[PDB]
Amino acid sequence: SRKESYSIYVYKVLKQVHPDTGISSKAMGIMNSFVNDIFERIAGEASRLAHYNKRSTITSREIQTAVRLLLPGELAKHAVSEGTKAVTKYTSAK
Amino acid sequence: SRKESYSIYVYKVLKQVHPDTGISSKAMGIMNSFVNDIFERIAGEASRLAHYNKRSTITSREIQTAVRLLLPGELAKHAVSEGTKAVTKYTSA
Amino acid sequence: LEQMQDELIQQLKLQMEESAIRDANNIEQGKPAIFKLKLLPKVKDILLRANLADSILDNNLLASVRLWLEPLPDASLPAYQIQKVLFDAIKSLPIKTSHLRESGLGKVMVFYQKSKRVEPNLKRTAEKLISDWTRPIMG
Amino acid sequence: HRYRPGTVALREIRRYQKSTELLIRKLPFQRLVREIAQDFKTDLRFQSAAIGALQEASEAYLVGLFEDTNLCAIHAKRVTIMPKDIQLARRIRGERA
Amino acid sequence: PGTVALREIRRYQKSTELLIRKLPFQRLVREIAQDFKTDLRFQSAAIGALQEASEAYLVGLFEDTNLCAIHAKRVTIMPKDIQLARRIRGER
Amino acid sequence: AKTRSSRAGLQFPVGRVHRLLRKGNYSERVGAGAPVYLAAVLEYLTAEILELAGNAARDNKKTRIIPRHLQLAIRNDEELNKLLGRVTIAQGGVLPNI
Amino acid sequence: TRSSRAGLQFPVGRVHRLLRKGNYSERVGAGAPVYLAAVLEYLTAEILELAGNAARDNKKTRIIPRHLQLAIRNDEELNKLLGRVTIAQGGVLPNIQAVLLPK
Amino acid sequence: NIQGITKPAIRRLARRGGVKRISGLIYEETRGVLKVFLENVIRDAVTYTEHAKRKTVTAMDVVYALKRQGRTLYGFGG
DNA sequence: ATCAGAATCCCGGTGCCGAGGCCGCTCAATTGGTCGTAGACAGCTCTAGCACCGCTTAAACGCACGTACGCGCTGTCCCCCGCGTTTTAACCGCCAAGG
DNA sequence: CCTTGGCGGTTAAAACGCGGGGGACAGCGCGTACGTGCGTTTAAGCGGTGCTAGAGCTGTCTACGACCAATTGAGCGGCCTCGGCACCGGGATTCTGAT
Repeated sequence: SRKESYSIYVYKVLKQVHPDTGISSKAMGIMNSFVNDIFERIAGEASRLAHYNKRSTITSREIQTAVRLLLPGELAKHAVSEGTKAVTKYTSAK
Repeated sequence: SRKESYSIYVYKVLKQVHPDTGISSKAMGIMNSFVNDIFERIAGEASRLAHYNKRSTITSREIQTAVRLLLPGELAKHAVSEGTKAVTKYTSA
Repeated sequence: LEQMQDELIQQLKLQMEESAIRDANNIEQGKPAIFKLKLLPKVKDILLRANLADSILDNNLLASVRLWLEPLPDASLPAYQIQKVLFDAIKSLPIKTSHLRESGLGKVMVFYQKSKRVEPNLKRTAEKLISDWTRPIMG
Repeated sequence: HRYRPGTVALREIRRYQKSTELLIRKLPFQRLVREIAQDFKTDLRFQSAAIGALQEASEAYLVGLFEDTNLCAIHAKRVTIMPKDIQLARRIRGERA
Repeated sequence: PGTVALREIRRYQKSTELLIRKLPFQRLVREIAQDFKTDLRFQSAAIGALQEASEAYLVGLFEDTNLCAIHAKRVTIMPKDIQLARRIRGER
Repeated sequence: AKTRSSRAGLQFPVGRVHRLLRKGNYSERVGAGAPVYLAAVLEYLTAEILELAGNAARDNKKTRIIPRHLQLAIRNDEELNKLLGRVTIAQGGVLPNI
Repeated sequence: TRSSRAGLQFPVGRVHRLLRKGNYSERVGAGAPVYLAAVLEYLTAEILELAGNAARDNKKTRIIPRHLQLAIRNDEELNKLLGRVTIAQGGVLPNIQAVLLPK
Repeated sequence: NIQGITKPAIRRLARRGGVKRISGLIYEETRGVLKVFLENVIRDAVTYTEHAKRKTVTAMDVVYALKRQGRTLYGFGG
């Protein structure tokens, strides 16, 4: 049973922010559940927005405005900054 | 533009239930909002079940168990009975 | 406790399917079917454990059981040990209509009942099991 | 000797807001769950993780409810929580009609 | 003292008409909307829906406040009852 | 019986519900009796609500149903109010409760 | 890989496949999964930063659920975001009311 | 089996909730509230299990039933 | 205020078992190319939203006045806390009476 | 002599009785803040007319994403070993209530 998770990515992020810190398995499970939850919230908001605006496509505009709707002010601002930065860096190259 | 609403169907149901009663326009707006809301709830829960069980089809079982989850006891029992009766008679016919 | 049993039973299912494929290829390559015999002891030990029956039914291992019971395209029946062990396991577990629908073992059971190369004792057991499984449908 | 009533109470409060271990015994909760479940469908199993999750959720719910009850009791200028406090908290939450 | 208040309670519970004046409410809504994007237009039904939601919300909040005030063995609602109600509701 | 509503003895539109279920992005496939079942449930629920709304409008000696009577019907029914506890009704007022 | 092109560590292909197989829209643009992966990576980085701080505060080198609960309930924005979730083995914050304290 | 929730356990739960003094009827009140909560949650979980046709209620059934109520739980496979 | 003495934090040495790292592989993401349409863009209509102005009058308001209710203080007691004693029921060993 | 069914053990919170203190609750008294009434100012509301931004619609045209197909490496599973931490007894604080 080759079932997917986010454990390795969470571990990589942890070592990127905190090098000398580990994580238990139960906390890795909780972080995976957290990631899945936030994904589900954002995708549901994006879907509802797309259906409101009569569009067949989920683009980065829907994702950005769902982020704005969901997260609080400073958190949403930083997240939008990060997302825009990443999108421009990915688009500038190829 | 032809806008879609459940107004004529609510008139039909009302005359079936109360032949000598009428509905205001605002009460019909409320009823339309209610019908749309219930449809949205049921379809979303059916989709959630289908994804939970790795299914790509909404069959009457998913709708039945959605009604079981959403409605309270007696309401669920009567609505399940009504739906099964209607589905049985539509299949038979 | 029980999530772990489901994972182990799924691993057993994968091993059984792989062994069946390997034995079919070996027969197609002119070699006897040995992998099923090799896996038979572990499958027997797992099936004899009663408390794992619920997890077996939750993983639908009866599909792989039917796959093993399905005669190979060379019109050669499986080894008598495999048939006997699988029949004993089928008797030992509470098979309901839903499980049969998931697995579709009734077709293979009817084939075993109708066939004549099958052992007469297995024929009688197949008739008994088919009657028992038809019992709940009619009442 | 003897402590003032409420000193061991505060010691216990400090001790239990520090730990995270489940405060209900496992077998009684399992028996209660099976007793309740037996009224909807006979011969059900539960996974051990299903009982563990239920116990975690039930204790978290009860602790939040006890916090609201404590808030209500302090609002009434008292220290002892009472059934009317629980009923008021559950009504204000929107749980009892 | 306390009879005309009950009569007014009865009167206002028999009715459905909105209690906040419509134009002051419109001005308040525009003033609040002036922060998020300059020079916005509003549908009339938007302001009507906002007023209905606001009055329903406030009536529910006053119900909870009355419950708390009665709990404290009082009859007068005080700001700490509102604060307790918003705390228990989970409001920030 | 041409319309699918007639073949099921319903008043709600089976075809429109089918179109909305398909052109709504809910699942890859849709059954044949799911629209029928859902239309039956919706019609039953609307009849349930309209009965009590008619009762309330007849208790107020009124021939037309207004939002007040819908509010009364919902907030007076234990099961409907539990279903619709987080729903605001426009011009519905409140329940006399002293 | 598409994660490298965007300078990311989270997967772009996996997220695109999950959006594709989740019955969300008829088609999915190419800038949505990158943006969403960036948001998720930012949020997990914030969570893990505060949880590592909380675990060092307790002088531990490995994050347990208790530190996640403390980091969540101690940050105003996160605690508002995760307002309805309960964390198994997370406990509660130490909080004793003013009037209950002894005299 | 509802008497298995003893008085000390309710006392412990109230102490972790910061409660200093406890009435005598709080125990029965809490037992009733817990019974109602568990009844609803297990009913939803068994509904899910009936849809799945499984011989066990799984942890997924409980997690989805809590997500249904709004009591999202992390750390059990969600 | 001072004190003994219950509770607690603390220190350190000892075990362990789970986190972390590392090999093998397979499947899914990535590259390549092909098509069809969803949506961007422009241009056009005309509704309704803003804007103002005049006139009316019920509502708001400022104010006065009084009392009832909230809050502080006293008293009573009784029922929780803190504590020791007794209990119990999961599962066990040694035992007596009849075949 | 043996199998048979039976009575007495041990044991870890929990069940229980108890003292007694302090806290819930009741009563009382008073002062002010809120309700009630009245005369006065305000602007909401009602109605009217005007102007036009912008929303809703339509038609075009293309780049973007869906789809196949081939390909390879990242991420999975297995499995390994070390140290972070749990546990305990000793040492040492530090609060509690009593004096």
